[PDB]
Amino acid sequence: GKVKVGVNGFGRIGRLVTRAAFNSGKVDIVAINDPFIDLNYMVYMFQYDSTHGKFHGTVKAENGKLVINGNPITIFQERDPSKIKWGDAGAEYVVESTGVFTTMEKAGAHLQGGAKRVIISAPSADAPMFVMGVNHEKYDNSLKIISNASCTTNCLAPLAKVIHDNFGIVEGLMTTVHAITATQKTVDGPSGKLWRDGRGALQNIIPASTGAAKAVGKVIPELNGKLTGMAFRVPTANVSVVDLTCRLEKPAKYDDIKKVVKQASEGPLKGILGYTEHQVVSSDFNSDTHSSTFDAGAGIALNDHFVKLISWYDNEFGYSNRVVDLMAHMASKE
Amino acid sequence: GKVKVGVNGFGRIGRLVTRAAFNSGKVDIVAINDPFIDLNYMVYMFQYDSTHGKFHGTVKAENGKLVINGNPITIFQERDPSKIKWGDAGAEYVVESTGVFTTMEKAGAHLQGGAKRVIISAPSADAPMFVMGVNHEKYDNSLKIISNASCTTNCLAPLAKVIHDNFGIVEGLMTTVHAITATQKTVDGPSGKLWRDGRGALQNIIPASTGAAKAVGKVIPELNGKLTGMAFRVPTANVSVVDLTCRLEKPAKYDDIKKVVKQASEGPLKGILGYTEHQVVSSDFNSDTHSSTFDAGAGIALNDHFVKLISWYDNEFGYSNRVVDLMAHMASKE
Amino acid sequence: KVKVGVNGFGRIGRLVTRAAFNSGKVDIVAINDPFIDLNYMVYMFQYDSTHGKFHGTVKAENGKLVINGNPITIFQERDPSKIKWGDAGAEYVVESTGVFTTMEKAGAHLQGGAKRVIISAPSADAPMFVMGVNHEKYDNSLKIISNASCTTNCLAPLAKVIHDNFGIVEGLMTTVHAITATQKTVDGPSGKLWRDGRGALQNIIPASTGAAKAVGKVIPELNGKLTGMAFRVPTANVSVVDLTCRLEKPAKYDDIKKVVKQASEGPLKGILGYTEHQVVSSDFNSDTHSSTFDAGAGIALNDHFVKLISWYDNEFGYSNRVVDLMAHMASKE
Amino acid sequence: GKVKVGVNGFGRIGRLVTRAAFNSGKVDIVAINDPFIDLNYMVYMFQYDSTHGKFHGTVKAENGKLVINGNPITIFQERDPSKIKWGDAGAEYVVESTGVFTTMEKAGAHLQGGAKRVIISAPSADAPMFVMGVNHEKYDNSLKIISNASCTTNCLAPLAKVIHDNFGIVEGLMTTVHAITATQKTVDGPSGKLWRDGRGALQNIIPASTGAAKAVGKVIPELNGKLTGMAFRVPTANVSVVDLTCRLEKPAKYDDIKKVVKQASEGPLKGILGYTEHQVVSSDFNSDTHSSTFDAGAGIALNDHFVKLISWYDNEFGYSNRVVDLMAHMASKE
Repeated sequence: GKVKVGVNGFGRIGRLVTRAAFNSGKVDIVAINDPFIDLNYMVYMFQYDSTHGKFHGTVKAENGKLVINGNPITIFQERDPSKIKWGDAGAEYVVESTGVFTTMEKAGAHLQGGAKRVIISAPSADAPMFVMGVNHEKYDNSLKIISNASCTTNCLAPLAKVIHDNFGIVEGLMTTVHAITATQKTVDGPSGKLWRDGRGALQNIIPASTGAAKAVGKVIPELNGKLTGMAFRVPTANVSVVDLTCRLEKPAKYDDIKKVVKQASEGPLKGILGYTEHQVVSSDFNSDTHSSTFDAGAGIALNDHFVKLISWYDNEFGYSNRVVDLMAHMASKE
Repeated sequence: GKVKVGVNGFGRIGRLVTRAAFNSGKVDIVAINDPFIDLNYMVYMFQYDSTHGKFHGTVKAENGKLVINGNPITIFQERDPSKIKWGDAGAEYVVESTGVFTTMEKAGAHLQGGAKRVIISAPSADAPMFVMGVNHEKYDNSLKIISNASCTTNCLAPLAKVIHDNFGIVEGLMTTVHAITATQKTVDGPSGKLWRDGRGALQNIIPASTGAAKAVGKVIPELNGKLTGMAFRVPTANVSVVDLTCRLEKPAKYDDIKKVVKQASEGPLKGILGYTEHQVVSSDFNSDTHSSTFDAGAGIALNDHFVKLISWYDNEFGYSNRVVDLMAHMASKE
Repeated sequence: KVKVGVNGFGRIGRLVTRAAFNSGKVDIVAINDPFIDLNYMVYMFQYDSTHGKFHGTVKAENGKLVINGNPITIFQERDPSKIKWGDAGAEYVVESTGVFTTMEKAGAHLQGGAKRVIISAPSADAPMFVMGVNHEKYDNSLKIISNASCTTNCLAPLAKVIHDNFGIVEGLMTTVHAITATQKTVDGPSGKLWRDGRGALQNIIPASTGAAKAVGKVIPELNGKLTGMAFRVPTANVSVVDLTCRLEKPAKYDDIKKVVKQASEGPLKGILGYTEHQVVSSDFNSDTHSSTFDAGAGIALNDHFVKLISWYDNEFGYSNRVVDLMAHMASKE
Repeated sequence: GKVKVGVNGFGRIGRLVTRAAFNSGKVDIVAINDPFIDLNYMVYMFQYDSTHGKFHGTVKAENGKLVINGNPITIFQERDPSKIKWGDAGAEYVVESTGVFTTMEKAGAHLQGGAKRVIISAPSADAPMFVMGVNHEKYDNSLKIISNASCTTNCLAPLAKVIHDNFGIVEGLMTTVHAITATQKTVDGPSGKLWRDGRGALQNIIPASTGAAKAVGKVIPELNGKLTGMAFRVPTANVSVVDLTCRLEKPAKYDDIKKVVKQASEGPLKGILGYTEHQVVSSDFNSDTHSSTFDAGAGIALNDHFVKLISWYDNEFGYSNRVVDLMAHMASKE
């Protein structure tokens, strides 16, 4: 009944998509490929997690397989994705989570080994991009290689959809205050392509470029060219926040914005877009599976046409659960 | 001789204004009041600083006085500011740095003990407010009680002045990503008036309200009612950044904004407004005495009339040096 | 079963309340805190940066704090002798403010109708207990007792097993401790303990602690044989003890592992844990053990001189031991 | 200040040895090899430092050379250390700072390119190991490949020397509470050989093995087999502390220990072993060039034969200055 899934890469996204699949029970993980992490080490990395705690259940290495809650998973150690025998392991969909095979040409290598569909758990320069709750109904059975966009695009797009649908976004500029990530360094070190990103992550607020706001214009075509932004990386291990400053076409009193976001969080976007009026801080969203949670108290309006809206996101758990939800949606359309 | 100064409070601002006074030599500190920090403890707190390093000169306790670089300072321990005998110590100007006597009525208590003028090192609901380089020439000898605004207003106002003078700010919304402060808590604790501020400072990104952007409209009267904003407190010990999203009246290409800001930093705002095109991060501004440093590479434009401008500020050292600069300017007008 | 009142809604008071609402060992019926009003108590109990959102419901209703539908009377008294514990029905009181730790000061709660007081901190003169080590020495004549500190509850179960099997001739302890509420975010005033005022995020801070000396009161045979100190480091929770000790009988490191594992699997089950996994501090977040021996982290110089490592969630282990001590006291009435 | 030096690796040790060489003027850096960091990036990494601040001087790229304070430095980009043309660049001594060529066989590759002597800025399994102030007089001109031990061994050995010389160490066990390092990860990531070291550095206290205490037994042969220990990595960017628990041969009152350590710090170990009775914390040692600073107030004695001694070390700046001091000592004996 559940679609069988293969995961390429056991980095942060790969492990948390695997954890979301077992926690939610929406899909069945049957294979994992990682050429640099051996089976005994995969048991340790999956079982203990500094951010989300110990896995609830059992994890062990048995007969060359990773056995999670009694379910044996085939382990591959291939550097070339076209050589992974996904079909022999029974993996129908493959989550491409390494971050280095994000074009349709590179991600398509998984079809050579027998996968039926590939979900890139990152932005893609050319694959169709989806955000659950915003454009997932535009998915169709002819699309064999798709992208789930980024964690930041999944936070901004549901909020931008509600605001644009009700008031019309003339233009917007976004800032994301983002938790540290695996690409950063503990102390000042080499990052040849992005010099600021090499600076010590524990000591600094680091400005960074991000295509997340521009990507919202691809998922919501009416907002193409109307949004852009940037990021600041700060020394917190997890949970990030979006700050969208936008100009509205129709007048919107701040209480009217709260009303429409609250009603959207209770209907078609339930579990995707959250809403709170509580005095929350980032740790209150630790392991929260929403893509975006509107913080009513934190935002501020200058006038009825110019406002700053705040939305929280667990950049690890929200996104990993959306990858699983996208695959469950795809399976329902077969 | 140089103006003789009394400092009320030996907290973070009081100690760093004392440090800036002795390092710049622009004024002479002759008295310090603090009811909770005794003399031997003041020596220790002034000598060692986790953020700015050990004091460059000498500091010791001798015959009941705090002696800095051979200069003896009378120490008072009064809870009620109207009882501090400033005149008996020779203090002419008093820096009111406790944060709890910020109205002209409360700060005016220092005139009862013999002070001639009082400088509130914080925003005031009613005192005239100044930002060096923006409106300090509006100071006159009839003003006995004034405010130096906040560190954040001193960062935003010089940048907003240059942008408004050249292109005209129709409206703007600001976010400041701010380093932790003394009012925050190490672990979740009580903060009855501001619940989010009680949450653990090391673990969280904390939204906070700030009147800094609205205060720029008092310092630059043409911007009254055209700016507002909010803050996020993040776990860094020092150095903060302003993110101003504004709508411009005249078209401004991003290279034209860079040209205008660079010219201001090299001329009338030299030492107040800095400019950089380097790949900087927050630690690069540790102990930097500018009020604001425009980060050309970090900002982003959506179009010629809607842009996001970034400016760094050492929230401790920039502001403490501006308090001394303001007092030196006031003394020159006597 | 026993009805309890909590004095103070700081970190220990809230987490003792949270632990009490994880089982039915005790029932919280009253809370006193003159500085935190009812609506703020709802917020502070509901959201916790370290241990996550409370799993149940929490709301203010008719002037009472209602947790999982169970109402609690709220008092706002600065003087402990004035709290009306008896009128609320509180038989035992957890004295968690940290400022009424002598038997004279903690005894003020008996004036309001409480039968027994449990000081959730070390006391200069009250009998001190550590569950699993000397709780069987508790007697119905003791109306005011102390549950020692989180650090003493980590060291004492391990020191008991080591001393029982090999004999501790002498020991020196270091605890690498997570930040606490008494610390400061940036360099600020701490008149009595100057190093503790220095910015907690920026520094490793040495600190004095009577925890190792207190083990000698809990285990009388170790009186005068242990002392130590602490380093506060910038982590929000979870701490570790490092006990360097000289043993009377020779003990190979595998023999130490065997006796600690045996104690964890039987008589000290749920109090002293044992692991051979490649653990780090976050692996003990919200772990309710008092002490978890880290077999891989320790090191022996020889059969008589070793360094033993044990982890403790300084918030959750201790708060659960306060509740366990009260359940034990109730079984003895 | 006359031996010409080549530096292999421009990681944190390589950059800080280069900074110490120009700050002290004791040696002349003439060449640097790093195959992954190009010239323009070396300028940036050397100029800005999150921990120690901006370089005091000038640094530019000119005609393919890195020019520091007007001194041109030849830049090599060789992966194979036997192919670096040290002799052609005039480099007489080579600092091997990559951490991957620490045996005499591997470090000996620099002799193929014309270097006369090699100093491994890390522990070596077989090279002679030195600690300035403890055994540097045992260096002789027949030793072409030597090691300067580790930052932790340089902290413990000067203190252990004074304690052993005066009271005799029967046995000792050390714990070092260590700042984070470049080998750690920002979030839980792969560290196949040392699993605990892959866990998120910002979130955890991490136990780690270290041969530093055992290495003191090689630098002070009388202590061979009498010391061992372990480490805890904690989330601070720099500055570490040693905690030595030792049993003494002769009785020693804690005041006698303070007296002999203070005397050593004022005489033969001046600049190597420091001494303080102040209420210090780790940030008070930021950029401190001592190898070890005894903290009199932090330690504790159980009795006259069993004590815990505490000593601070700036793990970056102390050690980098000792590498330069060792090379200036070797140059003086040529």
